[PDB]
Order: sequence, then C-alpha cells, then structure tokens
Amino acid sequence: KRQWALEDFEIGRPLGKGNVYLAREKNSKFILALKVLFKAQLEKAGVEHQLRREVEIQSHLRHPNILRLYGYFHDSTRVYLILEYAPLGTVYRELQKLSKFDEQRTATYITELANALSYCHSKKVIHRDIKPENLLLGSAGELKIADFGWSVCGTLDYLPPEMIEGRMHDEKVDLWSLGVLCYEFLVGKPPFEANTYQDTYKRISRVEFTFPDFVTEGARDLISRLLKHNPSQRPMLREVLEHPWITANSS
Ligand SMILES: N#Cc1cccc(Cn2cc(NC(=O)c3n[nH]c4cc(-c5cn[nH]c5)ccc34)cn2)c1
Repeated sequence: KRQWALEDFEIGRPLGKGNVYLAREKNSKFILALKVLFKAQLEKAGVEHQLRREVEIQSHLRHPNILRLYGYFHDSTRVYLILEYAPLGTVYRELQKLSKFDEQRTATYITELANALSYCHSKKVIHRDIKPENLLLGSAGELKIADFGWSVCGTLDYLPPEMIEGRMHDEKVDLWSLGVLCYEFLVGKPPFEANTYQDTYKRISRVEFTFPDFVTEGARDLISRLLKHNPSQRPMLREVLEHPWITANSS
C-alpha cells in the first residue's frame, strides 16, 4: 500500500478551503492534492471517527466519476490525504463564471453523477453531501465526486427534509440532492436558498420551490420528480438516467 511522509511531497498552491494543497511526489513527479487536517481541530470537534469512515469508504471506491483517494498518513499534529488531482477545478468555480449551465451541460453532469451514485449505492454507500463545491472536473471535463466527509451541518441547501428533521434516511437523500443540483445548475441558485438558516429549514420542510420562466417542461418534470417530501416517491437513479429530458440533452 506504500508508506508515506511529508518529506516525499513538494507542496504548492492551495486548491481549496474547508486545507487542500497542490502536491508533487518528489520521486515519481506525480501531481496530486494533499488535504491537510489538524489532529487538534478533529479532537475539539470529535470528528476523528467521521474521517476514518471517509478514508475507508473512498479508498475502496473505483469509478471514473469518483475522485480517487490513493492513501493516507499522519505526523505529530497533522493527518494527510493523498487525493486525485482534478485538472479543471470545481463545478462551483465553473458555475460562478458561466452563471448557469445549458440543458446539454446540465444533463451530462446529472448522468455522470447518477452513474457514480449508482456505483456508490450498489456498495450500500450513501454520499449525503452532494453540492457544487464537493464536485470536481477531470481532464476531459467529466464530473467527479471529490469530498466524502459525510459518507455512510452548515448550509441546509442540498439536504432533504428527512436529514434536517433528524429522522432516518435512505440512498434517496442523494436523489433529493440530485434534484437540488439540477435546479442550481440551470437557475444559478439552489431551489430552497434563503437569507437565514431558519428560513432555509422551512423552505426545505414544506418543499417550497418555483421555476423561473426559462426552465423547460422536461427539466421542470425531472426536478419535480426528485424534490418529493416522501423518499419512497423519489425515482431510482436508473429512472433518472432513462428520463426523456436526460437522454435528449445528454452526451
Ligand atoms: N487559480 C486558478 C485556477 C483556475 C482554473 C483552473 C484551475 C485548476 N484547478 C484544479 C483544481 N483542483 C482541485 O481543487 C482539486 N483536485 N483534487 C481535489 C480534491 C479535493 C478533496 C477534498 N476532500 N476530498 C477531495 C479538493 C480539491 C481538489 C482546482 N483548480 C485553477
């Protein structure tokens, strides 16, 4: 499995913050991403078990639309995660430049994500934290799931009424997330977005959303199908991949 230390990698530009830095393995010249987690931070938050879960889950996941976790290592105060480098950055950054995506680009990201989520659910692994900042873009502009920190409570967006209400939940949480993600992709903002945490809770709880005029009948239908209060009423990933709007606009 290879034994690693800090003295094996040349650190560079910070790629993101939660931090993750650009790194080069000195011997192989291998470009990767180093997520640097402080032990004292994980101690004062009691999330050490949650990190182990993420490490165990992502290291055994193998799919072209899932970012690879090559390995881990720790020192006296820090914990390091050797992650795959996504050359084209986050989906969040992309959406900020473009404002919103077209039906073609949206349906392709949805397909790529639904496929990756189906691979995850077949292994009984539920993502729970699907959002643009946790999604990356590979060398070919393919969508890739990066963060797996909540795999098996800041912004409520993307979380279904089950999780926010503390009730038990299925793989269906990721289907709701898919619906939130499809809307955000086409509109430019998530469907339950509010100024306060308290208002976002109400928007989610009572499923309040309205489509702007430009959102098409086909896109409206899939989003409506995915944003159901009852998780049993949510369509399966196979139903989404074979949805008319998806197949008509997907690559
Ligand atoms: N300035 C600038 C700029 C503008 C455009 C493109 C790029 C290239 N770019 C590549 C990345 N890649 C990553 O950020 C990245 N690559 N691999 C990652 C893994 C995680 C990660 C954190 N937890 N789990 C995974 C998080 C982030 C990453 C970001 N920008 C940089």
